[PDB]
Amino acid sequence: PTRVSSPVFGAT
Amino acid sequence: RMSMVVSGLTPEEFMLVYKFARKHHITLTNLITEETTHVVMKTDAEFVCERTLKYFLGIAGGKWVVSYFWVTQSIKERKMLNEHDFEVRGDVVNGRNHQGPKRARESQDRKIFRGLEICCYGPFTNMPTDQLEWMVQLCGASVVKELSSFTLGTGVHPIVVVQPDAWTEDNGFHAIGQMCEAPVVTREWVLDSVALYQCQELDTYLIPQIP
Ligand SMILES: [Co+2]
Repeated sequence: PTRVSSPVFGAT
Repeated sequence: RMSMVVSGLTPEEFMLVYKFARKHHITLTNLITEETTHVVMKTDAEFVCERTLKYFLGIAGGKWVVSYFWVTQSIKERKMLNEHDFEVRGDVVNGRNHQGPKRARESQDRKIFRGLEICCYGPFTNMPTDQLEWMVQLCGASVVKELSSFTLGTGVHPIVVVQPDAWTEDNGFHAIGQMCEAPVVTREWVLDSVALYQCQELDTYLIPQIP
């Protein structure tokens, strides 16, 4: 887990 | 007629895509629009990316959703490779091999939300409502703005979409049945549907409604 640019939409 | 955007790339990665776009006379932008024809995802060795807003919207709009590998290889090989060979195949949430991008790329008639009528009963994180609405629209829903503005009558099925844990003083998102005659799904219903480019069934997304 990090996040490099745009928001991410993950595990429900 | 090529415009593209990128997702989940670092600045160094963006630059290659730039250098690449410069070479092949491709327009490159920050924001996805209808004119975008390509979306470049950071993926792993076998074309599985994370789920981003652009991911969604590039599937929704039947666009080329391709691996960043499309880029690094076309560079490595000093020519523009073919998109079909780099088409993202899955994501970390919806499965590695589902091929939403492909499904959607082809099925621009058989459009997953045909004759549905959706309402994004705000608020949402990380996503303006109107993007969610644009998303369902590219997928062939029509957007109702207001719980009462549903167009009941013959044939046309309504859906209220919400994001439960986006609420302040919550459980108000349980009181929606008392305001009309529609199923109430989580946003995950839209996101998974769109990922898979295949209308999911509400069952596992249905929020239960207080009469
Ligand atoms: Co029906």
